Amino acid sequence: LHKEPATLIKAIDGDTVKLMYKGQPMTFRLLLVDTPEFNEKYGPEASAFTKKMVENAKKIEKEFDKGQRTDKYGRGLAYIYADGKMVNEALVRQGLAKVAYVYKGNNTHEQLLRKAEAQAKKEKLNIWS
Ligand SMILES: Cc1cn([C@H]2C[C@H](OP(=O)(O)O)[C@@H](COP(=O)(O)O)O2)c(=O)[nH]c1=O
Ligand SMILES: [Ca+2]
Repeated sequence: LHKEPATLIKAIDGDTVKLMYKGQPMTFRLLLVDTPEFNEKYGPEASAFTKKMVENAKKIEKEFDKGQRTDKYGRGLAYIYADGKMVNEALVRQGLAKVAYVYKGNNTHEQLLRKAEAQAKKEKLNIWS
């Protein structure tokens, strides 16, 4: 896979952000993760983490996987990087998302994210507390 430029319109919640992609405003859903909804436990924290991570970055990039690039709701599906650091991975490592929605052919970073999740579990962080 490779990174390509992304243009942030605004953060939405733990695992969605609004990008301008080819001049279209689109919701993008982070691959391989699930954060709580905003009004569930750790939901405000996951939202705040993703929001600061993407807003405070000099640069965000996106990386499509090999399969579907949009879901059945018309959301973009990508890994998102902020100054080179994967948001999807950082959420799982901090126990603010579970690894989830793992579909064959869009699962390149599965093992990387499972490694982070196991460490968040070992440390009993957030969701795993
Ligand atoms: C992350 C992801 C979610 N989805 C779908 C699965 C769920 O559909 P169903 O709604 O039919 O249960 C939904 C979860 O999104 P959210 O976790 O954003 O609510 O989005 C995909 O189709 N592909 C994906 O890669
Ligand atoms: Ca979610």
